[PDB]
Amino acid sequence: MKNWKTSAESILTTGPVVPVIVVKKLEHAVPMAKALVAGGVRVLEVTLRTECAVDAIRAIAKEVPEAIVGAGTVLNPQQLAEVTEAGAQFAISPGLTEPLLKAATEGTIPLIPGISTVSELMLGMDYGLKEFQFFPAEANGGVKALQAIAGPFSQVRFCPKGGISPANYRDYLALKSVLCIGGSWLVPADALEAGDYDRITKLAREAVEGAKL
Amino acid sequence: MKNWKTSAESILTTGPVVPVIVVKKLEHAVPMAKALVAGGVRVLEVTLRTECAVDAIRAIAKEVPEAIVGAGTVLNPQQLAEVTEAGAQFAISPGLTEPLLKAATEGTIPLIPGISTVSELMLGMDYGLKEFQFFPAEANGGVKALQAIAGPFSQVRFCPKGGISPANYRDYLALKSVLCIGGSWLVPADALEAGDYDRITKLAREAVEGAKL
Amino acid sequence: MKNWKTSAESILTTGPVVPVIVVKKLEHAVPMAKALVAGGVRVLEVTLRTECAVDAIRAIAKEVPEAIVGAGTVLNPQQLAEVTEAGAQFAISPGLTEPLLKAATEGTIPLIPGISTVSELMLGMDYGLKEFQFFPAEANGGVKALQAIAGPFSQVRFCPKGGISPANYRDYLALKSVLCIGGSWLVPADALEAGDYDRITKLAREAVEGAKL
Repeated sequence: MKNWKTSAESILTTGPVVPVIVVKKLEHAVPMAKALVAGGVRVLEVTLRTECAVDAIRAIAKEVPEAIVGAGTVLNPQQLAEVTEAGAQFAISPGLTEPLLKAATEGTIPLIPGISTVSELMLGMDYGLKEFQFFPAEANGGVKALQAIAGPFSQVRFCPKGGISPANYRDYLALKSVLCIGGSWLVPADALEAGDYDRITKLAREAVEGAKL
Repeated sequence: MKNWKTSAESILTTGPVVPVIVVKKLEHAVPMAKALVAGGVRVLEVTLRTECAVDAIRAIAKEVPEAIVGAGTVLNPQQLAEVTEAGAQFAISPGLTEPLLKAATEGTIPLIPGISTVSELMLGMDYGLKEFQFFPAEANGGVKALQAIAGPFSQVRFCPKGGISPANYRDYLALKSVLCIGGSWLVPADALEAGDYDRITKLAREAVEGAKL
Repeated sequence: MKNWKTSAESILTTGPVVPVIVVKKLEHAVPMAKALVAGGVRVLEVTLRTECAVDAIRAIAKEVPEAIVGAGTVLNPQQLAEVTEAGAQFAISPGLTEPLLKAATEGTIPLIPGISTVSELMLGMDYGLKEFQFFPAEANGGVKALQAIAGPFSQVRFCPKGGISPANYRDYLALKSVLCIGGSWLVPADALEAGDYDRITKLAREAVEGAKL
């Protein structure tokens, strides 16, 4: 997009795993982001599912500048403008809509919207997008489904998310159309609340390592 | 909606089961609605799949005022206006479209549209809807798929329909996002053909009973 | 459509099988189209997946009067206008979008767009379409899924495509809503190189024959 400083592609090629974080206790946002970076993971998706989500993005955005923090669960222009003002570097949505796609493309940060069908993908392509999230990965039919959908579009790249785990993520990563995946196991809600940051750094390290081949 | 007397939520919380009725002979509409009410089921979805569907709705509307009669298979604004004039108290559609979503929200009765993807759900939410039908439930990937889709939306409630039976409906009912399900087995075409209204009342009773827990 | 000379229905009732052709070398377009016609197959879908796809359509369109050549993989109005100018008699898309449906319906050739959900089908019906492609057939849940989706729409007809083979195509053809299927096995990428057009004609013959009942 003529309006995006950083491309959606760069966001997804930074690493094989994008942690989908849920922050309960704002106080744990920064130490958490640092634990992940120490583990090799710098692209963080902070989902708008808690009251402090936006503040978490703003905090991380300024105290851990080495991290590329973004917003998750962006459902409409209002939230897009909100996380953009808070310092998010990218936004991810479980699905797409014209209003959201129109705000995104006129906005200043890349949006990587999720799709389940070829039509939704084509709608997204109508606005010039090439990077999408495949959601809910598993529910949509996993790897075989994605291969069927991706088939006709060589230039399109995806970030599968939904029911993906250490047990299956290499299966998605092995696809040509897949740049990375969305994993929510790098930050257990328990370890977060418990301030157990070493657990988090270990998970990230292993995630990254287990991605090779 | 500022234009809806009764909410879509009330329609779905009335009972765990919503029978999806197909009427081929107008003469059986009233005696059928009464059989279901006698069995504990008062929310009836009369699908626009037969020539007498609308007349069936109008008849039930006055012959059985204890029943909340609605229309099913509403595909466009024309049919919405039609069943609304005939006395339908609610409308259900296998899918959604902006023309239909706009029409419904300006209209006077609640529309509970079906969705299969997050994008379709988000389009529906753009018009303020919170109650949707999950169709075709099974074909879309059943309970696991619905859980994936529902996940990001705590305030949204569904009414799964499509391939649901006595054998699996408690699985859907057990979900927090599910208020009720669409069942088409309460009115066996035959039973009706053989005017076994007692068969119908028995099925309804059992359906309701088998829903507890 | 008031603007379409030939209907989308005629395109699909011409034969039980519509070959989805991939042409890499323009020199094989005409001899190939003739091989298929000799085998009984006259409706050809030349997919826009190679540089010479459009030239192949133009060549066949003028060289082989006994066939009905169309374009496949049409993703937007630009390509629709392009294949229309090249002589395509119909266009097929893996999905649908309002820009494409609007351009198509204002255009002069029938578009048979693919769908996976009821909503996408309803969007297509909003523009007056009745013939659709079911894609990706298998990935969407095959015959059971299609039956679920087709159910509420008696007037709608489909052309399943995606994972369909000589092993399952009669299963789809057996459905009342199905007029024909998209098969990509009538033209082996190999048969083209060695220039074994007889192999192609044999496959077409067998395809047609194996469709009876």
